[PDB]
Amino acid sequence: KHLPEPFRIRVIEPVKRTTRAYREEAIIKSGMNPFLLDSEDVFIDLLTDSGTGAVTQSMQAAMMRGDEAYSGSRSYYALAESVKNIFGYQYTIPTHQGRGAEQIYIPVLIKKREQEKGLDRSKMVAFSNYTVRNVYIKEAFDTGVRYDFKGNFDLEGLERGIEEVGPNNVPYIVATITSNSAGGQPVSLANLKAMYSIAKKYDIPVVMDSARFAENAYFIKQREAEYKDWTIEQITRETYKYADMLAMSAKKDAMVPMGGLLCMKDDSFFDVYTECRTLCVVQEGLEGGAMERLAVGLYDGMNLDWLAYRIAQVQYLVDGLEEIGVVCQQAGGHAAFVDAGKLLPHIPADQFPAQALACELYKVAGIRAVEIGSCPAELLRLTIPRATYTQTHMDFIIEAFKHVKENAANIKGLTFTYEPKVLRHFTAKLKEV
Amino acid sequence: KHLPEPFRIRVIEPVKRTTRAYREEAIIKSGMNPFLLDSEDVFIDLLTDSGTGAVTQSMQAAMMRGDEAYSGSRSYYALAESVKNIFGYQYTIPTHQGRGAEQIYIPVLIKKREQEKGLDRSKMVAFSNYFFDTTQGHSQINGCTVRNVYIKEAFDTGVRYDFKGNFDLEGLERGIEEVGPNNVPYIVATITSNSAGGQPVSLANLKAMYSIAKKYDIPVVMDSARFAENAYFIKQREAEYKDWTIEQITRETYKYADMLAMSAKKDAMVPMGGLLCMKDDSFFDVYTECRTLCVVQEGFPTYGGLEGGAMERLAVGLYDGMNLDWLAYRIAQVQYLVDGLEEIGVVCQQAGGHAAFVDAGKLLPHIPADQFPAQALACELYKVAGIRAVEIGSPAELLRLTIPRATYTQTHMDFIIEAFKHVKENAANIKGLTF
Amino acid sequence: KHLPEPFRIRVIEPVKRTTRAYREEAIIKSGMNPFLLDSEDVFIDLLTDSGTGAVTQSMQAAMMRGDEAYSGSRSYYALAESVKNIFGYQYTIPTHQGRGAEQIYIPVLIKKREQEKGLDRSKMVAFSNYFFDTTQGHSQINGCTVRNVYIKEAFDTGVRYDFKGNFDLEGLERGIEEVGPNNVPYIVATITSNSAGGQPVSLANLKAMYSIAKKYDIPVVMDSARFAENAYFIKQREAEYKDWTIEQITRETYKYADMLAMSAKKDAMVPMGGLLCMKDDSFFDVYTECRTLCVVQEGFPTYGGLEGGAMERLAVGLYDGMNLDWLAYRIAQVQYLVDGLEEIGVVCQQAGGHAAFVDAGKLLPHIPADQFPAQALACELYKVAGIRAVEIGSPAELLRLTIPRATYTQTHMDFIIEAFKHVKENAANIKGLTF
Amino acid sequence: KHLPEPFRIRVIEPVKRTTRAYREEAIIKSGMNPFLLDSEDVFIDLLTDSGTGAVTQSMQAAMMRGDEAYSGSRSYYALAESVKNIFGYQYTIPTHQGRGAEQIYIPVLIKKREQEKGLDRSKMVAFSNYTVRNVYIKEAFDTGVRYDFKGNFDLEGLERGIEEVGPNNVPYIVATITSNSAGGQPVSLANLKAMYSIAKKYDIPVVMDSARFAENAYFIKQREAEYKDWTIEQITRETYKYADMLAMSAKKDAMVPMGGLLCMKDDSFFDVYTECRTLCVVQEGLEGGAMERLAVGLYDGMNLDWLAYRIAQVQYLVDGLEEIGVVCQQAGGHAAFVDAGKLLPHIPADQFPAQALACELYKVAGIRAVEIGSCPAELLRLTIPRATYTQTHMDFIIEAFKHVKENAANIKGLTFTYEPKVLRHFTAKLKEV
Repeated sequence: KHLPEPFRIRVIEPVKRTTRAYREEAIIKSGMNPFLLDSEDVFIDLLTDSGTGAVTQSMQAAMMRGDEAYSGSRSYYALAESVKNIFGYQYTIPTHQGRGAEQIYIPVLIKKREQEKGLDRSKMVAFSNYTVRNVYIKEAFDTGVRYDFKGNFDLEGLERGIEEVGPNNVPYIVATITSNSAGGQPVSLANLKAMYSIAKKYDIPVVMDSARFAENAYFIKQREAEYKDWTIEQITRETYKYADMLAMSAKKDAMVPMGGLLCMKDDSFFDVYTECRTLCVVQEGLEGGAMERLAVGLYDGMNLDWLAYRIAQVQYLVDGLEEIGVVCQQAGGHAAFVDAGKLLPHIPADQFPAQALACELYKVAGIRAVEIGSCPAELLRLTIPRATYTQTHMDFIIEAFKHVKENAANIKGLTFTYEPKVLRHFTAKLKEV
Repeated sequence: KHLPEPFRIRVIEPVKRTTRAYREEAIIKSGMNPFLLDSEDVFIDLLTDSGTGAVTQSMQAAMMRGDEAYSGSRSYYALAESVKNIFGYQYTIPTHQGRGAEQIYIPVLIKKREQEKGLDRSKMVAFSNYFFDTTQGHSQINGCTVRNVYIKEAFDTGVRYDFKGNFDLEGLERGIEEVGPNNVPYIVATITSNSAGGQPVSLANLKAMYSIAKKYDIPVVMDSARFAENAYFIKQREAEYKDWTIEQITRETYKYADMLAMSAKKDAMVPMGGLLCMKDDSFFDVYTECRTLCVVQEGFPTYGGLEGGAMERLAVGLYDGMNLDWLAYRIAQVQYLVDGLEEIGVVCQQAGGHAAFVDAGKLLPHIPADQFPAQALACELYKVAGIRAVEIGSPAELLRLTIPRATYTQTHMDFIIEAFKHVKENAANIKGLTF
Repeated sequence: KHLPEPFRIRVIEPVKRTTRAYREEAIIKSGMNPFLLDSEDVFIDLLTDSGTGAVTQSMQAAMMRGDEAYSGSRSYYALAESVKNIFGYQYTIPTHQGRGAEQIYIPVLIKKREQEKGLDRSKMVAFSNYFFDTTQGHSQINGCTVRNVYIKEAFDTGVRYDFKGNFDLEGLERGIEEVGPNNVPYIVATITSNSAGGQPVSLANLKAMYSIAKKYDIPVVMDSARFAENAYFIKQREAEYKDWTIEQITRETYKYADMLAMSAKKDAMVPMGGLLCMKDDSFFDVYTECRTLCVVQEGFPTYGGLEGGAMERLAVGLYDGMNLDWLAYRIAQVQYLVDGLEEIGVVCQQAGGHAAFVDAGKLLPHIPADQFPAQALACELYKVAGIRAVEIGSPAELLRLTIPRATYTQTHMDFIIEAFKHVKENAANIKGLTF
Repeated sequence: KHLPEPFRIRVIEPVKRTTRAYREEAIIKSGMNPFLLDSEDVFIDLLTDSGTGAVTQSMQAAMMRGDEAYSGSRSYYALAESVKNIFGYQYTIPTHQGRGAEQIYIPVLIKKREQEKGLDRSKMVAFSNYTVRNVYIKEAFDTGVRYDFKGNFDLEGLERGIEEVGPNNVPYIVATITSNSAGGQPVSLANLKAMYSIAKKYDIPVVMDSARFAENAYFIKQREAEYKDWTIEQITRETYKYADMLAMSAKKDAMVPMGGLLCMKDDSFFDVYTECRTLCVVQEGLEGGAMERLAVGLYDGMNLDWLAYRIAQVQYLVDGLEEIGVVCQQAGGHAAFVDAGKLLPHIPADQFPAQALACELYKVAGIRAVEIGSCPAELLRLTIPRATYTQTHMDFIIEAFKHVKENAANIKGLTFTYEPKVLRHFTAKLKEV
């Protein structure tokens, strides 16, 4: 069941209404790739939830108070300072997105090692619950074994892959939270701890990748026995003792439209922080009010009632769709991968099911989701933008997904009428087979 | 069936949780009276729909372009500018809210007649298909009393009549000679009408009344707080206009008054502001005098006590507030709540545009009007759910669920029906009160 | 010497240029009266300092955290919350602006005495070291007249006396028996005083008067629109307090009244809002009745017609408005304008906190009060410079340059002195008027 | 003379006041590199004017209307659409700063040529009024020959350097506006035209680099005979016919705190635009309200009265300082390079004059500017943040610069107490000699 929203709506952005008549000129002119579709034509946009969700009034006021100093920025203090209280790292380097924080730490952490341990470039390899090589447990992808912390570190797997390497050629460990395998599964503190030690020994750096830190917190609280009674920050603080440094995209749990963070725990890492400052000068990051905001989203992203709500309703949508037996090739907190061949068995791989599915939803409700499938299987993917849509929204979606599945029969398929050299799915244009 | 929100949500105000215990401490504290309950103790505050719901991005950006000149503010123009298009009136005085309009225009209109028609101070009576607290309080409190001329068919929770709050044209007709037209200083027309639980008025009905008014020639002040919900009802219900747009209907609608006085806190969806406007030169005279008064009361008529940004905003509210889809959603929802409530068997007045009314005593009947059956329901509701409702009373004193725009979802809706359920099945262990 | 602005500028409202020609069309149009000049025709609008100057980032962010509950809004608390700290009063009614406070509190205070002291309706008189338009208009317009008890030394543009707008303690003393203390319903204390051209009042002077008031025991309402500029003057001038902070002085200051009524449009630097407050339980009685009235006039005392965001903002205005540096700059500047004006030889009243006054007739003397020498200066100023000034008059009717906070720079300052120069040397080819 | 501001101030950010007492703990703890100084301690920050100036109320409202679509973003339309009306290019690709737009076009334009003309990588070279090689006229750096359009293209110089190369190894021409040599000098339309033709022939791409497009407009209007009577957009439109594509940092003339732009004129370049979309997917860019804003700053940046004002007062500051004979090693619209050895003759190169100068200003007024000098000469540099400070501000500065020049005698010098491996000036800490 869907929980009632633990807030009041104060500011809304209008969406017009669409006769299926109209919704077709549209998808036609889109040339059947909904990406290439005007929003403002999309009724319910499901294309992604990365900073496309709502904000709190404090977040808004925050944006009014930017001090746009280009140094010693009192705003920057605030941002880095809420980082110290929330995560207790003292080394905040605002980036402007997630992708930011990586483009900076990869090349440094590599070099730190290539030097004081003498790593070998062409035979180097990084590890991760989710080149990296992903060391996740066996339950991981077993939709239909209820394991509570599904994206944990395979401690042993990792152990092995380290010397299988061995220590001098692993620059770091990323520990994504929540883990990003299988539409987003939690990682336990006990596991987090565990894994961290497996690094202390071979002395490797541990980079906590936390776009969904708040959610992961909640799962630990909902589920790890011995925490059931810690608050979200309490959890989160403790959590962060098991990494040296954190790299996040604020556009998720932090609740802001723009923003990235790359930060460091203590001066045992000031050494590194020093070199990212050096690197960051040539590239990447942010408006002063941006910082004031993110400084707040950080605390706002963690309110319990909210996360409970947020996760509630992602859940609710999925329960909603199994109830009408729509196949999901995985379901979690990040996304929802409906399976399209199953929902649409009589349309081949080179006729494209996902696009086709995508367009129908579109015609029928005006939902915009996304062929993520091409070759393993053909998936069409859902995500939900925080504090943006309702249960009625969810209902409309679900229901729309019925009508699809009933006309599953005379819904057609697609064959290229233009396709660019790389990344076909972003601007290709299709027709049926 | 709840309609899905015709909009994405953009900015929310998060709200604290609660302990049943605490809540009790709270209501006990409130004078046993949810009304004086504090904002952060309530979880769904249905106290009133007046300036409490959401605004549009455009609305809010608008609030950053205030021109704050004390006199002849660009913003004042922008607002008059839109009053002309939306309603077609040419004389636009901004007041800070409806009470403003009203403390200004009654006494103005009361002197118009005391002279050119020699009206009798102590024998005077003003008419309306209803009057708000403010309207009659400010008319009782000025010397002149009102009498309502609603239809027989009015609050009858049995028959479902499409325009449930029209003017009784005849009961009005009568009332006019019955008091000597020299002495009706003005007729107020409320749209939608407040005390029907929010019931429509017909264009046709409007026409007809306007005729009687041009007849003894009496000012007609459209009271306009929910002008948009009214217009919608027409579009869905009055035969001729099924095909027009909302402004379109609005516009027609607004031919039948020499002036409008209005609270922008409801339909126009500003947190603050009201309008006092006149239609054409046949009234510039009045405008002139109103303008005079306004200084003294709200301040200079370039602001009538609005800041620049507020004018800017209302100037866009007035638009946004008419958007079709939106009111279809807004109304739907009030509606979906009422249906939700019939099915658990709670007798409530017809779906108006904005609130929902509840037969107090029936849901709990073994309570007599000595101990009050309206209030304890409030208290209870809150006690149990963290809902705040209140009882402004209307035969039978009863319970009102006014409903802030764009603020709560189907789910909040469902959570309220719910509490009425929990409440039903404890009517047995449930008491009465004297505050 | 202009002090440099103690702040970076963050958000500006760009302003249209002008053709001398057009400007003339414009003033001719205005009724020959700059006042009704339109906002975008003016280039430096000195019409009044009331809600027209700048706000702080904090102020403005604040406006995004409104809680908009009709009753018991978190924001209402935040605001009362800061009234307590800043002034130490415990009874905080928000009105939408000073007129509000005043339409509420006069009549309230007028019944206090009509009963417990049996005051005589028709024989009643209220006292003050001055009264604004609104204050006396709302007291003339309520039955009770005022008399001002300013000092001999008051408007004398010759002597420079540090606290130029004190109470004549004795001229007051006298006036009280002279009218029978049963009949003074209240004394209003203005700080700074408006009609001195903005002149300070002394803490000492305040004390002394408060004594006389506790004596015949009469309510003292501090009228508080420029309470901060007042406090500063003291800090720079009253001997004992040279060392304290502004709140510090404020606080002391505010012991000597049983209540304050206030317009936040000036010193507290909100675009909109006013306060009506009482100090301690010795008055909760009053508060109680004021609260009653407010409904009828501004609306429910959790907002007194303010939106949530406005409460939030003023709640931070009240602070920001006392910042030292700021008022040092604010005042400096008014000052630097006056000096600028003496040196081209224009006789103007002492530097008050906020405006600048001008001997009308002197700068142009071969104009007699038949043709008006105040107005044509206005017109001219504007005609020539795109300045708008106005003449609210004060012996001799004269010209006022009130000056919006944080809005115009030294340069704008210089550009105004300038026009007075251009204007001087054309007094020869310059005329008089009858509108 | 300083012109009065053609606006009203509405929103101010507070700055506290500082006893020189206090201003010293400060610069000390800064370790004598003012960069490392808390703003909020700086009275008048002169560190830079890149998006650290003010905005219009329309700019502010604009930021309230972001539609934060992750595609077909109605906001994006607005931004790209004001770009079409202002510059008439149809290919807007918002970046998130100036530096953005380059990191994208360099590598593409190189490749466009390396292929359809067959450029040679190690012997390739780009040209510019200001590797590139700068082809500016002889007057350029002659402080004290009043030439009105000082940063123009040396047509002949360029001519030569092209074949001296020849055409196949010049990927493009950048044409910075205003040109960035010698603290910012204009470029004439006639010159712009001229130069463009010198590319049409060898068919080279012309990339208009326009962080200060509005100012440059004004100079042309103030100065090119035959335009004296065109408006700023009129000028600007015409201007842009002489490039194929434009790369700007909105943080200057566009008047926003965040933002970049990379855009293209017509489909003769759609070809290229296509590949930058490809490249841009892996990296770089912006909040929806950001776009709404910049869409407005674009028009706002151009109001005449304003630019006149803005340039006025930059001028005024300089006239102000020659009047007290402070030596500027160059003066223009971008910055102001005071000469420090001249102002401070009795302090050597390895004792550092600029830092020393920087600190004194600081102690005396609380001005923060910047040693740009190390070896040619030792400069300390000023810039002014738009619509932020006043004339009184300027006066305070100027005057402060007197007191400096009178105690020119017992003002000391500096010698390293820590210096990092690269970019010493950003975090080094100094002491006197």
